[PDB]
Amino acid sequence: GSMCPKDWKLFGSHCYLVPTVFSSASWNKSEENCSRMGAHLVVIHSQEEQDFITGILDIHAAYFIGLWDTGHRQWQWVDQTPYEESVTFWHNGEPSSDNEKCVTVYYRRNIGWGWNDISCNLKQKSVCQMKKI
Amino acid sequence: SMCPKDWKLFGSHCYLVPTVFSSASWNKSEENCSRMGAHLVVIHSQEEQDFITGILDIHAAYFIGLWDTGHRQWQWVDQTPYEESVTFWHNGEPSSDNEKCVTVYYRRNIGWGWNDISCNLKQKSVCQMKKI
Ligand SMILES: O=P([O-])([O-])O[C@@H]1[C@H](O[C@H]2O[C@H](CO)[C@@H](O)[C@H](O)[C@@H]2O)[C@H](O)[C@@H](O)[C@H](O)[C@H]1O[C@H]1O[C@H](CO)[C@@H](O)[C@H](O)[C@@H]1O
Ligand SMILES: O=P([O-])([O-])O[C@H]1[C@H](O)[C@@H](O)[C@H](O)[C@@H](O)[C@H]1O[C@H]1O[C@H](CO)[C@@H](O)[C@H](O)[C@@H]1O
Ligand SMILES: [Ca+2]
Ligand SMILES: [Ca+2]
Repeated sequence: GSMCPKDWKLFGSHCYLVPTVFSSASWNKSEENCSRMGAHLVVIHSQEEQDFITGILDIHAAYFIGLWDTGHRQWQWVDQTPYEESVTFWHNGEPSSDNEKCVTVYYRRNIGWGWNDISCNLKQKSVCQMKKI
Repeated sequence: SMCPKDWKLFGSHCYLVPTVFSSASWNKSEENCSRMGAHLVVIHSQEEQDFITGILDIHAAYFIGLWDTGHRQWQWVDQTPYEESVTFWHNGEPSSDNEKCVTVYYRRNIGWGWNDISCNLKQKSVCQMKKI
């Protein structure tokens, strides 16, 4: 049958969903909602994944991704796969603050999509991924 | 056939050195295997180590499905248990806390063994899947 659950979007080996009804939540609560679906906050390893994920988002909203600071700019993916500084999509001037331990993706007008470090406790939208069948 | 076209049978698994896909990072290599319904090789025996290395070029290094999730906390990409007593590290390996991804390569007059290297370095790779 289908490689993805109903209403999930296929790209590469993964299935993606923006949980629309789940209202804005903290990074921990967003990861927990992904987890309830057998998924994780998105783990963005490539330009192709950054482009696909941002293609299914609303340019007017900011979305938590599965990247967090375990120390002092020691970025870790929620699935613990390697973080590669050379393949990142930080907005200009980001990351900005050792007090901002979670990461969102949002659209800057006349620039495009990029990552921003933010307070883990701020409520944001999110995007989930899982392996396909 | 137990295995897809161009894949090689050993035990309950099919193995492939990807060709259309040139040298790549550990993450890109793992995604390339996953797109084929496969994963980077997970090595649970001497026989698997020998079969996998048997189908490689002694002049190249190949990513395997082993990486450090923290501080010498080695994990297989299929979540099967890491057993330090059934490993094939080269002498002096794993060498460095900043080398988080594992390659298998040939040392002249020694043979094949594992080396921790930087995850960002481009290497060849080997994929594994269950047979049909
Ligand atoms: O504009 P707000 O109030 O949302 O946030 C303030 C600005 O930072 C934001 O924008 C920059 C990009 O210009 C990002 O790097 C940053 O992550 C924020 O999204 C100001 O530029 C910044 O100097 C200021 O500190 C920041 O305040 C917010 O963040 C603080 C730390 O999380 C909170 O204590 C504060 O209440 C507020 O939420
Ligand atoms: O430039 P290289 O020789 O290919 O790699 C070196 C590496 O950058 C440096 O940090 C090491 O001190 C040096 O020995 C080289 O390391 C390679 O070889 C050792 C084994 O001899 C491996 O353990 C390393 O993972 C590198 O492959
Ligand atoms: Ca910031
Ligand atoms: Ca090494």
